[PDB]
Amino acid sequence: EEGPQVKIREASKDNVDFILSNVDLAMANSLRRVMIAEIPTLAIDSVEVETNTTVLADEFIAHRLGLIPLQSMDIEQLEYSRDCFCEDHCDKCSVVLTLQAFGESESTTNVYSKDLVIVSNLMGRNIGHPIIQDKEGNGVLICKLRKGQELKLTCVAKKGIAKEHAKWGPAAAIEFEYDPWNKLKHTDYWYEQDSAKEWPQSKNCEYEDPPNEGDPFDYKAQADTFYMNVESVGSIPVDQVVVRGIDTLQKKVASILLALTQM
Amino acid sequence: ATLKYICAECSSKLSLSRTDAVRCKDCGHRILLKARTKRLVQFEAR
Amino acid sequence: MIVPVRCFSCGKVVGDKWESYLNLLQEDELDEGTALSRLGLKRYCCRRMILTHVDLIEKFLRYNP
Amino acid sequence: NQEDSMIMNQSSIDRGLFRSLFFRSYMDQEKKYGMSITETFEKPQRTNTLRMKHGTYDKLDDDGLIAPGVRVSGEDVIIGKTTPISSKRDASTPLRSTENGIVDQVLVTTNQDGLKFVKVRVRTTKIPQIGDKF
Amino acid sequence: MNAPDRFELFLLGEGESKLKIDPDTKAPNAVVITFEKEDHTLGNLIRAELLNDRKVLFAAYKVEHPFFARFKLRIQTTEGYDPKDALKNACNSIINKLGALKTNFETEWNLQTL
Ligand SMILES: [Zn+2]
Ligand SMILES: [Zn+2]
Ligand SMILES: [Zn+2]
Repeated sequence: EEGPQVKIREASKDNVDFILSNVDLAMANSLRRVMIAEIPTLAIDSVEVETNTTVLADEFIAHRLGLIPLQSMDIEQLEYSRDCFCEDHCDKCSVVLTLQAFGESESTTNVYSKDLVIVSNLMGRNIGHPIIQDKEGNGVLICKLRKGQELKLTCVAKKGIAKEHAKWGPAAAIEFEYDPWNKLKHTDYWYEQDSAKEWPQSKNCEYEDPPNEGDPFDYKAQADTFYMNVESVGSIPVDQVVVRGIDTLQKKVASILLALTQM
Repeated sequence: ATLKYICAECSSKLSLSRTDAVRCKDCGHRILLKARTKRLVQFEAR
Repeated sequence: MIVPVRCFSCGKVVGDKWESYLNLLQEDELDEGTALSRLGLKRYCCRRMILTHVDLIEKFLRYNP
Repeated sequence: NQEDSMIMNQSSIDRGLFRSLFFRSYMDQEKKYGMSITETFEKPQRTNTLRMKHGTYDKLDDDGLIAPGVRVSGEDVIIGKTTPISSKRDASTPLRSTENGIVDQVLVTTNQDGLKFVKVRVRTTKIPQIGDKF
Repeated sequence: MNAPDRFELFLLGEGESKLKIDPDTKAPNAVVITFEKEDHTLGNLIRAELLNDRKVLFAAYKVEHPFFARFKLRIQTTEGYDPKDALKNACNSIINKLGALKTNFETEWNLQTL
């Protein structure tokens, strides 16, 4: 089908290794940035501390709380509180989580992301459930407690983008390479005796034909074939990090087209 | 549970008028820490 | 003072991996580098996160109050 | 990042890189001398006084002290005290004009002389900003 | 303390408008477009597409200061061709490329196993 082309090399719940051909580098990169910064997610944006006899500071705990990945599957059915007509927050624009933990045992008591309890009405939307990729099913150690120790708090998880705070990135590293053979001459290699001998060969070199020494420089050539690998934090499935990345970018171009109309 | 002052030594919840000096009831230590508010503190998880 | 959630550089969740790492070291008697790799901590930014972490919380939990 | 500047990653700062806690303890005692003349830890009002700071005294409880967990900023009076002038004279302690944070721990004890003496610990979390040194 | 709110990166202020079109003073058929609350993501992508147009004589973007989200786009077109129309086609071309990609990735994804 028509323009840009995709070829999936590897795929799992956590990653997609794919080849993006018949595309401009401006597009490949704009797409790359959108997956990092602009795909909406759900994360803890407010913590009310009832009890903290823990060894860690309120704001230190509150910080890590925001860093816990939360289900963001059905995120477009949730409003940004700023657009929501409620006073403050509500089920149309937020998810409410509860955290009550006490040191019952003489041995150390660990507090996990599995211990947050959804207290608001999710209205059948797949949202707010802490992401657990742990084998023991605990996921994310928030805190540790001693005997008399207690932590009682309430969380308001809201919709947002990494551009506002990194906690909202469905993100994780985006492996990105083009022209593994430097045929384009986009980089001048630093060497001592031999750049070829001194620079390790890219795994992507198998997927491309070597330049061949008896050939003059291809001055007219342009980059089109981007070897990418998108890693997912958990909040959104990999296919979605890319699909919503495409969708978001498409959307923000449409807002320009609509802006031209308005004036 | 009208918490005013906790003992720094034994974690005993207690309280007394400025006419009852410092000290702890059933510990005797003169340390004492003030009780956390009930006002409740709100944080942005950033 | 407790495993950071997420690697500072890339954002990979690391806060769920600490206990598993200690077990890999102790129970399985593995080396730190293979322990890190078994956890799926492939890049060095994610590797420094865990290998370099100092868990002072254990020390703090020792104070009787 | 020229002439000794540096470019720091905001995203890694959001994840906690080089973030730190800051604590500041403020101290006070009820007087130095006076057989009948003793300073008092209390929340001061009128009583002719007028030598007040304000900086709202409004975060103080009846003992003249703020409870741990209250947010303090500006010149909010953190310890309320009066000198008996024979009516009251203000001896209250404001939070450092430029500082802000949450009251962390409030210690009420006695000195070897039998002096009601207090220590107030305030807590700020400092996140890496533009003119910060590394 | 003197830090702006992070929403100021992507949220328009009261008084601010997305696009602000100014006629260029230095050349005929040239226009300068200030894009508010947008960075390199939109700027690079648009500038690149405008160069793909044979009736586009000039296309460049710049983000004058990193502190502010805004960028400026300069378009010069062929006599008869309006810069706003050139920006329009560039946008639709991007949208049609993005649409094509979404489907092509979705098709590929479905063939996968894991
Ligand atoms: Zn609402
Ligand atoms: Zn006691
Ligand atoms: Zn990393």
